Amino acid sequence: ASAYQRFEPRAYLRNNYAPPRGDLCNPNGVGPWKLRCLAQTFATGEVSGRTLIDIGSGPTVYQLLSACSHFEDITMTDFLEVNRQELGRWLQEEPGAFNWSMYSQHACLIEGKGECWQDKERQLRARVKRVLPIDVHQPQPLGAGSPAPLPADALVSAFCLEAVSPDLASFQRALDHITTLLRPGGHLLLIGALEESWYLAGEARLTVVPVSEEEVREALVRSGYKVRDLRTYIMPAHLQTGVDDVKGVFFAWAQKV
Amino acid sequence: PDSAPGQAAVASAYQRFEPRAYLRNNYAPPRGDLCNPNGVGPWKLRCLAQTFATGEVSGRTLIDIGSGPTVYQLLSACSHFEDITMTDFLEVNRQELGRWLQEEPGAFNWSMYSQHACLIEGKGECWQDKERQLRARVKRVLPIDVHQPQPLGAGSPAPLPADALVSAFCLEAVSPDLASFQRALDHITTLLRPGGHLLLIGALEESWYLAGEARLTVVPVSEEEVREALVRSGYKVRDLRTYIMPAHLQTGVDDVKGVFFAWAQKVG
Ligand SMILES: Nc1ncnc2c1ncn2[C@@H]1O[C@H](CSCC[C@H](N)C(=O)O)[C@@H](O)[C@H]1O
Ligand SMILES: Nc1ncnc2c1ncn2[C@@H]1O[C@H](CSCC[C@H](N)C(=O)O)[C@@H](O)[C@H]1O
Ligand SMILES: Nc1ccc2ncccc2c1
Ligand SMILES: Nc1ccc2ncccc2c1
Repeated sequence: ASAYQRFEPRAYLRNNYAPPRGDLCNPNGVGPWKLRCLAQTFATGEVSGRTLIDIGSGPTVYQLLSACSHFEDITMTDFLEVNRQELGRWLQEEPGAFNWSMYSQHACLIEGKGECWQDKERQLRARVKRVLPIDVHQPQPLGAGSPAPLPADALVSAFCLEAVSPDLASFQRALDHITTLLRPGGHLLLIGALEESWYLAGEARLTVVPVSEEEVREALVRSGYKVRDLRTYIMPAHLQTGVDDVKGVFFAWAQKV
Repeated sequence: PDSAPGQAAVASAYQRFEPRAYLRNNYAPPRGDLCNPNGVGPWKLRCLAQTFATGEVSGRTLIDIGSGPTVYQLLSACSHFEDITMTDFLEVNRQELGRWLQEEPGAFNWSMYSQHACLIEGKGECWQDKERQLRARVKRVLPIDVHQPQPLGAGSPAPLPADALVSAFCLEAVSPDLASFQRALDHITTLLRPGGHLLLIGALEESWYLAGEARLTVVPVSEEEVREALVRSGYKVRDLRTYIMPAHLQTGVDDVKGVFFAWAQKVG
């Protein structure tokens, strides 16, 4: 765990969200795939409500671009202060903010509603009410008197759980922990690395539990979800860059029962 | 009577035309605000996009008539033509384009327009790809004078005759009056092959617009005057639509009351 105290936000953003993995121009890349999964799911009109919490946001906002038009109250979270500050810099249009515009643009493209990317960002910035500390290893990840409206109508979490868990069972428990934040009948969108064991964030080398699609499925079932959808993206050779050993990416749409 | 005097006045007036001020006036916000779907920028792009989306306007060669310092008018066109000719009377506009072609930072930024075009064409094309393709398909930037019987001159570089023409806010902006406008339409029609297409966009009932120090005189035209001229020139009008300029978009940079878009096909 303590490895996360060397985690450099800018290095992680560079490693994953700048070219080559950050090139959205190629439709077969991982960036467009992730956005596509997010957009298609909300376009169904079945993931809706008032409040949403993003679990382990890190310094990234892309995972909420499509979500933001279905939820008026959004809570972003991370274990690290540096990440929350990086988020704050973008949410407040402060200096040095990461440029997410290509992603906003592509979400607008994919969604096909004719929306300009600036409106999309305006709405996202406006519906994120708070950026809060969080530790999924804790039975109450948000703590006791959290400002976050609970229970949430929906959850999003991308590349958090497996990346904070030494093994399957720890992964399963963290899942159990965040699931308590979710209202019954609510929805979870879970995104994560498949069969990954490490990734780099500057000086930080993080351990990851290698999970499979079937393991992810079973974990959700054991937690009280019906899996509405689970798709896999296989990482092409050209996006295997030395920043990690991720083999593929899973997308899960789960509904708490 | 005789065309020299007015054409002389026009040529004289454009010696003061400032591309940057014009770019700022029409293509930066508020008129350059692509977020409001009711705005004129989105309408113009939408007219182009929808027309090319029919699949009915295709071929090898396209000529843009009176390009000025702008490229937006070719964003949807560029996927349908291998060879694109851009053109203008003023060297300064041609250099402006040269600055965009070379992908210089000093160039005017059209990326909002590229993105919006990508957005409305609905193929999930990224804007850098659209731009890269426009830059590849523009084979030449030429001097042009629409008042000349041979607008491009004698033995021009352009592959003649073209399969399609585009022209935005040129003819009316350089014609002291209607007969001048008609003659200009007639002159550019000689560049188009029979059965070919002209996409014509322009200001309605405009008598002046500003380009820095230069204050240019425009012949005020109606939709019906536009239609008749096209018929008069040997076209069938396939589409003619009108945008009424919203009050909030009348900014003192001109007295334009509306914009027209004509899709016309040359009889032959
Ligand atoms: N014990 C813990 N509980 C909850 N989140 C944690 C955690 N330890 C580390 N994290 C956060 O988990 C994130 C993994 S990477 C950020 C993923 C981001 N959501 C995106 O989609 O790319 C990091 O931000 C990290 O700081
Ligand atoms: N005699 C002439 N023949 C052809 N084009 C001319 C001309 N005199 C001026 N022009 C060009 O007509 C343009 C009018 S402004 C329109 C520019 C651009 N097509 C747009 O859509 O914004 C200017 O670029 C001007 O220099
Ligand atoms: N460790 C990570 C985090 C995010 C990713 N997104 C796409 C592909 C691989 C990824 C690895
Ligand atoms: N003189 C001009 C040139 C371009 C325009 N585009 C939209 C509206 C008015 C316009 C006037």
